[PDB]
Amino acid sequence: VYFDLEDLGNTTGQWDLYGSDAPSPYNSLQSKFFETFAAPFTKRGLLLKFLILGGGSTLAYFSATASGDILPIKKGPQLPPQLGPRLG
Amino acid sequence: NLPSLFVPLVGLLFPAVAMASLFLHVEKRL
Amino acid sequence: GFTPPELDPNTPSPIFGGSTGGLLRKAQVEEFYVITWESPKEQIFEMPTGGAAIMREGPNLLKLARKEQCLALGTRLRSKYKIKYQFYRVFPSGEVQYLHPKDGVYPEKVNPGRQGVGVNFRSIGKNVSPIEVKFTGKQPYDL
Amino acid sequence: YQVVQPINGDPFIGSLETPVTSSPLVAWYLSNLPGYRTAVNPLLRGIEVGLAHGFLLVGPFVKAGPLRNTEIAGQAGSLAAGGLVVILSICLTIYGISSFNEGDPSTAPSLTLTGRKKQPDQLQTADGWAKFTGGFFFGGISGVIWAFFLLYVLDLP
Amino acid sequence: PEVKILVDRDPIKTSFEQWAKPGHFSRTIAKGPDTTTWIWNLHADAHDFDSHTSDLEEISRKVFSAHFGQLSIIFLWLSGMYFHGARFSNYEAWLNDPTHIRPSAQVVWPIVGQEILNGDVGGGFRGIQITSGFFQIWRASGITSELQLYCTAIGALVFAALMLFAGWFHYHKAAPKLVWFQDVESMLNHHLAGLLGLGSLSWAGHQVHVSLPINQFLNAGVDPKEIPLPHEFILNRDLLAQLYPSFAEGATPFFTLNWSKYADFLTFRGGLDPLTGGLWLTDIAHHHLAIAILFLIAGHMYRTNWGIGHGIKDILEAHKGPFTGQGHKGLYEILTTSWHAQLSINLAMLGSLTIIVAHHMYAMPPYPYLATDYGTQLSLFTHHMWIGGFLIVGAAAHAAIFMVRDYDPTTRYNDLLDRVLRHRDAIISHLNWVCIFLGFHSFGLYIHNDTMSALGRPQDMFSDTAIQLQPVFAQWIQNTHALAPGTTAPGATTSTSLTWGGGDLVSVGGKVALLPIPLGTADFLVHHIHAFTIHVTVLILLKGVLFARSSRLIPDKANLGFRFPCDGPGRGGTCQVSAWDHVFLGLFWMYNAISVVIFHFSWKMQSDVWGSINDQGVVTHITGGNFAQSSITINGWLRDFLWAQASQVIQSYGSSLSAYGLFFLGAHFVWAFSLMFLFSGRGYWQELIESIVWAHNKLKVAPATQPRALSIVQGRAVGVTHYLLGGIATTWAFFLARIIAVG
Amino acid sequence: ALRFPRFSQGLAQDPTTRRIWFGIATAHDFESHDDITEGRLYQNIFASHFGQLAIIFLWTSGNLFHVAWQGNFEAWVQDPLHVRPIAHAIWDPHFGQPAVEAFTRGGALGPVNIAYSGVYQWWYTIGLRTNEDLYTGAIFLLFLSFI
Amino acid sequence: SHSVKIYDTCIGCTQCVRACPTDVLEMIPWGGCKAKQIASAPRTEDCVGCKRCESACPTDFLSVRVYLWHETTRSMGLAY
Ligand code: CLA
Ligand code: CLA
Ligand code: CLA
Ligand code: CLA
Ligand code: CLA
Ligand code: CLA
Ligand code: CLA
Ligand SMILES: CC1=C(C/C=C(\C)CCC[C@H](C)CCC[C@H](C)CCCC(C)C)C(=O)c2ccccc2C1=O
Ligand code: SF4
Ligand code: SF4
Repeated sequence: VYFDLEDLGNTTGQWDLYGSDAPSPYNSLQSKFFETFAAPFTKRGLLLKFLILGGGSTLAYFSATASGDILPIKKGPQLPPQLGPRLG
Repeated sequence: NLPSLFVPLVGLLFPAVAMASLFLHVEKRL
Repeated sequence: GFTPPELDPNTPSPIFGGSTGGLLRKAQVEEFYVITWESPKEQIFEMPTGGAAIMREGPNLLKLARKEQCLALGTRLRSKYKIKYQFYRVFPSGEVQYLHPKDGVYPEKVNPGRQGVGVNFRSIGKNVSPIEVKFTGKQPYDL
Repeated sequence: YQVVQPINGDPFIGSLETPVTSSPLVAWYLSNLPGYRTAVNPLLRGIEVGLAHGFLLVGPFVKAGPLRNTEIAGQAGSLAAGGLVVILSICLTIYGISSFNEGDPSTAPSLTLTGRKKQPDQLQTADGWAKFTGGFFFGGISGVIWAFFLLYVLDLP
Repeated sequence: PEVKILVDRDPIKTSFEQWAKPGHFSRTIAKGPDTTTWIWNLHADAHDFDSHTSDLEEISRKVFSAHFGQLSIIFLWLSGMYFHGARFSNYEAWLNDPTHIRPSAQVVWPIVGQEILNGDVGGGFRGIQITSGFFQIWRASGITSELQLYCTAIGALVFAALMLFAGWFHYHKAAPKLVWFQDVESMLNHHLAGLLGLGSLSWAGHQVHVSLPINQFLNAGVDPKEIPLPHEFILNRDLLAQLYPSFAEGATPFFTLNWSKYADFLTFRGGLDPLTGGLWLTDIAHHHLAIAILFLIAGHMYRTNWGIGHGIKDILEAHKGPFTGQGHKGLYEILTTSWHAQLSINLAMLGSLTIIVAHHMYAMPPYPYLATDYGTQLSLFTHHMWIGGFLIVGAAAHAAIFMVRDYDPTTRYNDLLDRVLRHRDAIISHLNWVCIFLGFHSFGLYIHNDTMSALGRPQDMFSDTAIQLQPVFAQWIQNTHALAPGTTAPGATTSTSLTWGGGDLVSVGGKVALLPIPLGTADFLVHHIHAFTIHVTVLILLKGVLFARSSRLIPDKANLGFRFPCDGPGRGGTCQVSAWDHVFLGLFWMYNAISVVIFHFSWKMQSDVWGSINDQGVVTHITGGNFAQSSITINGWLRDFLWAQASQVIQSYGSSLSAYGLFFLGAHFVWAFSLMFLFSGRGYWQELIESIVWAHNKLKVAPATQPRALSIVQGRAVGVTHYLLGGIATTWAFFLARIIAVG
Repeated sequence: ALRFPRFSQGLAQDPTTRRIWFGIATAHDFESHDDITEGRLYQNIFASHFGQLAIIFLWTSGNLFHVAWQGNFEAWVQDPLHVRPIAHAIWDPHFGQPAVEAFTRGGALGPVNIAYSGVYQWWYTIGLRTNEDLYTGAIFLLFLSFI
Repeated sequence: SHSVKIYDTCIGCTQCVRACPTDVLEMIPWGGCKAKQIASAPRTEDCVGCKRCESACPTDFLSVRVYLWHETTRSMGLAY
């Protein structure tokens, strides 16, 4: 039935509409490849520290070692400075 | 040279760490 | 003494094609409500959530998401049609809680088995100034 | 005969069944996406989602970024895509930290559209989501690297 | 079952007794005022007929007489227009030099120095330049002397009298019956063939006898006083044959089917007449003839009393599919019971039609010397746009009213409407997402361009010179239009409009009339802005309509009425949940859409079309083609459009345009005045009026009608009314000053 | 308590997003927080005053530091009416080359903003003359913010 | 949940209970007024705060008072 005080998951529609529940289509060897090389990244706390610090240091490297050919802010002004309305 | 290190450190890394840490504290339960 | 009717599952529900105003995850993990009524015949009635539904003849059961939806539908069942109605609350555990009509008598009709709750015995303007309840967990109306 | 029917035969659940929702092509295709493979190690599903999204993100950043016309460094704009994967891997990580606790079970449905009992998807578990973030990150950076690895004999490089 | 005339005799007595009783129509208002709120309600419920009674017949008769009163007022307005053209105008001087004379039909009295507004308009006339375009209409019709305008004004006054009398008659005397109003088939038959068909035929008959010959003589340069009277073309057909030879036959090719002879004055040449700048009058007369035939045929679809014909009920019921259930069954009973449903449909369609008129009249100037009167054209376009927008908002309002008051599935059910209600959530969520996507992908591009131009990166903008977003589809469509004459339109001699066909620039009197309109990245961005604003307006109004009865927040919203403030501070807060407040917000958003539309029109016309043409063919536009580079930026719209073109209105003091300079600031004032109401609530104002009442009662001068602050709904109504008035009048003054000075 | 905000149980037990907003907007309303007393009220006010003073000292300290580092104070003393004082330096990677060109003024090497607070005239009138004097005042105020 | 209180100025017209859309008010017997009945708020956990009861009280000043307090899922009117 649709209203059953026993199982309220079926009464309130707590179903899996598009869940397959089938076995893995990913063959072996391939999965073990990813399960051993993506293994240290599956500690959410360690991944969080690794992402923040690693990403921040990566950003700090590419920002501290920027180039004038890439960023106009590092190239600086190439023209002689202008003259203010009255002052320098 | 120092702006090339501290400007991203306060406009990118600092808000990233601040928003993530405040998110964890606000959503935390006891 | 009054005994509330227990909620009987497998009770027929009105004919309806379905609408987007129905239950959500709140019904799955938080709570939902169920209103029941008798009705004499097959009729059409406006749904408090969407369009129109066909009220089945004989016992009817209708599950809604909010309590206000139940009382609003019940009030229309009592006005347009002449139908008595009850509704309950259902927790995800399967427990059922009877709500209205609490005494079996409608709340607008005085009933001798009722106790006072939150009834202050003074004029509304006789409350105290907020300074007299400062640094306490009190309010000038809780007393 | 009508096409639109209530969601799984229940009219009082807030949804409907339409060719967009309930159709053999849509049902099969969604049931075969890695996010809906409720019986597979979430690390692998993360690898696939990460590989697909990291590969896709390189295109817009390279072709629309600031260095797009400076072909000396525009191809390296995949770094921006890689940085977003890093940021998204943080968003994914911080999400699971707040959503699921260590000892908490799965919050996924333990039922089927036909009523039979089912084993809940381990993705809505703390360790399952951690594997998905780790898989999405590994596949993500791998998708960005593999996309940048290709560059030539394409009409929009 | 047999369509026939049905009226009642003397249903309501004619007396002044109910004149002297304010609020007689309402049962609560008739007791007189206890507080001042009464005074407002009397005007708010003055035209709410279906709330005064529940009898559909009384309502229908009231509506009929109200229509007659409206027609009387419109005829009085037209009488005033023609009379001012005859008595206080320089139309005879504009008729001799239409390219130099400014059209004027209002002269002010000299009392407090306002005679400065009587500016030099040419032809020895001091007055106010008019932009309504009545001069162009009167010239196209063939009117020459002030006497004909006098006679037209007198006829319009007589017709206003007739309409007023008929309004009194069909309510107090022979008042029609309900079934008479409900004979929809007969009514649509008479409106398609009798009203529109015979009307188009009558106008085509006038155009082939008066407009064409008199306008030929006007184009030839003949003096209007030396032009023969129109009726002289109906007596001596030699006069008509000397201009159009086919009139020498005498309706013989029409009956013998040799219609190819009539191609002299019934042509399909298209484009514009290069002497006047308007569409070829022969083409317009041929058009009205074709429209007359089409409508005279269409007025026979619906059955009445002779078996043949359709019944709309069957046509509706027969249209049901697998997605919509038994759709359309029940709609015939709905649309023959609810006035508000018909009003919603007709307001929507008439407003969209007014917008279509606004486009078609600028792209295909129908009247002679209209295309070069830049003031008249801009004013006509903007006015019709505003009319259409308001009417569509009203369509939304009355749809919601029907939902609240006339909808009932237990009596008059319809499957389509019920299915729409059963997924209003999906509809509104999808429209919401579309609106967000369009807001990002139109205005966000403007913000991108502003931030790139400010950072010294003009190549990282979205421009015709940088990242291009060409409207390829519209360009290809206008190109296909350009090549249609002679291919997919062999009878057409030139293009449908001049904005299509490449080349073929028409100019009149040193000013350009029309030329091919460019379409670039700016046009793309602006069109997407228009789509986005239209979508958000539709979202507001439709969401108000669909959720008028019930919602997850308030499941009994229909009981609260169509027009109610809120339902309390609870549930987090329930302010502006009524459908009325949805119309209230849709007003602001319709304003926000139409304003951008008309600003687009103004800048485009002043940049890429309107201007001065040389003797050798050098065209310099009013603004130097600055639309492509300046309008792709918000700062460009602020600087190169507002700041630059508001000069005329902020410099008009001391000239005949100083009234526009005054209205500019006055409309600014009332617009900001609305913000007091829109930002505040009536509780504070009532608490202030309390102390003011203390002050009054201290001096024995407090009124019996206890003062009360405006209602919440009235607060919002006043706010939106003043906001709209201020904004629209500001743009009105700005546009008129700018285009009359630089035109 | 149990979660944010720890000072309001009714806000913490809010199941909606309203919990966060009202937790921020009521952080300094000490009298409405749970289990507040007259002692805790005056004491939190006292410490908030010290924190404010620390904010003010740190803010002025930073102003001195940038005027002494990227500013014009030493050059401005020589020409008080012909030198545009410098607030700080601009380092925005979104700048185009012309943005770097047009913003390089006041006699600096990179793009700079022209200070419009009047601290140059203020500091010159009170006796500060060299960038070294501004560095000394910044350290003292940084130390004052510390105490 | 929102707090609701009934003061003894109540005349017992049962109007607050009729206007309540979530069945929070009740009519209990009393000896103070003529109708032998006063109002009470035993189910403020379902109270939404619409103040539809205060809009219907004929007492001056009001005899029903709704003091909006700590918001809950029930008091916010959420169906989700
Ligand atoms: C409230 C005072 C203040 C203010 C408003 C600023 C503002 C600014 N500083 Mg600065 N700074 C300050 C004090 C201040 N600073 C102090 C006391 C020092 C040490 C002497 C520095 C050293 C410094 C350097 C080396 C640089 C800047 C730079 C900048 C600019 C870029 C933003 C940035 O990098 O963040 C500021 C970065 C810092 C390291 C300063 C934070 C450290 C001090 C002790 C403040 C304490 C922070 C604390 C953890 C949280 C404070 C609480 C709250 C008040 C914010 C910016 C306009 C960069 C620039 O020039 O842009 C082109 C740059 O290169 N600052
Ligand atoms: C307030 C601090 C701040 C800073 C320091 C930057 C800095 C930068 N922005 Mg950004 N931006 C900001 C705020 C900021 N932005 C805000 C608030 C907005 C919203 C309006 C934007 C919106 C914005 C847009 C739309 C774009 C930028 C772009 C850029 C880059 C252009 C310069 C360049 O070509 O470098 C080099 C260009 C590269 C592609 C190299 C990328 C640099 C590496 C990959 C960084 C590595 C990230 C690291 C691993 C993880 C970082 C997060 C971590 C701290 C958690 C630059 C590095 C542009 C861009 O990113 O180019 C695609 C651009 O498209 N910004
Ligand atoms: C341009 C906008 C605007 C204007 C004109 C006003 C005007 C006024 N405000 Mg107001 N206010 C505004 C915006 C505005 N506000 C906004 C945005 C807010 C934030 C919500 C407020 C919030 C606010 C508060 C809280 C209060 C006021 C008050 C007042 C009144 C002060 C009394 C006074 O100065 O004498 C009169 C000044 C005038 C400008 C009146 C001009 C209109 C004259 C009478 C026109 C004459 C009529 C003429 C015949 C035209 C014919 C019209 C025809 C159609 C009939 C005054 C009428 C205070 C008040 O009520 O005073 C007791 C009050 O407490 N305002
Ligand atoms: C050929 C027949 C005919 C014609 C010409 C009209 C014309 C008109 N009808 Mg009408 N109608 C007709 C038949 C006709 N109707 C039939 C058979 C029915 C069903 C029984 C209706 C029911 C109906 C309703 C319910 C309404 C109209 C309305 C209108 C007016 C619409 C406003 C407008 O378009 O302004 C244009 C103005 C003009 C075209 C000026 C010409 C007006 C002339 C003088 C009227 C002559 C037509 C009239 C039917 C002849 C009888 C009058 C005679 C006894 C003196 C319009 C003048 C609306 C209305 O009442 O407006 C006041 C409206 O509410 N009609
Ligand atoms: C043929 C078109 C048409 C018709 C017949 C109706 C008819 C009706 N409308 Mg409706 N409406 C329309 C178009 C129309 N509307 C449009 C285009 C809009 C969009 C703005 C609306 C929006 C609307 C709303 C929101 C409401 C109605 C309502 C009503 C009903 C009551 C009308 C009333 O008594 O108000 C009385 C009229 C007044 C009090 C006059 C108000 C003064 C105006 C607003 C400002 C005047 C400015 C003026 C144009 C220029 C300034 C001059 C000044 C300086 C002197 C009534 C049956 C009301 C209702 O209750 O529905 C049942 C309702 O609330 N309408
Ligand atoms: C300038 C004032 C303003 C603005 C910006 C908006 C903006 C918006 N309104 Mg609104 N409105 C306004 C005034 C305004 N309104 C007023 C005065 C009223 C009273 C009548 C209304 C009444 C109203 C209603 C009734 C509705 C809206 C809706 C909307 C949204 C439409 C969806 C959209 O366009 O997505 C796009 C977003 C924008 C166009 C805003 C600018 C976004 C920029 C360009 C992107 C920048 C992003 C950047 C990276 C930020 C990061 C920086 C970081 C460091 C913080 C939109 C966000 C509708 C809605 O809810 O959406 C469906 C709707 O229902 N409005
Ligand atoms: C020394 C001065 C002083 C002090 C000690 C206080 C102290 C207090 N005020 Mg108060 N106030 C002050 C001045 C002061 N005020 C002034 C000058 C005003 C006029 C603006 C107000 C108006 C005011 C109001 C209306 C209220 C208080 C309230 C309060 C109490 C609680 C404040 C709170 O916790 O909310 C926290 C405050 C915030 C979270 C600030 C957030 C809002 C800010 C303005 C947004 C920042 C602006 C913008 C985003 C930044 C720039 C934009 C960027 C792009 C550059 C508290 C005891 C509240 C109260 O408890 O009433 C009983 C109350 O409602 N104050
Ligand atoms: C100002 C304001 C008021 C007060 C506005 C009032 C009271 C308008 C009425 C003012 C007029 C001038 C009173 C009518 C005076 C009579 C015409 C008699 C005058 C005598 C002769 C001069 C004609 C509100 O009531 C209100 C309500 C809700 C939201 C915002 C507001 C709001 O902002
Ligand atoms: S505020 Fe509304 S829900 Fe609460 S007691 Fe009053 S009427 Fe009932
Ligand atoms: S509305 Fe007021 S007077 Fe009437 S029963 Fe309720 S509390 Fe008593």
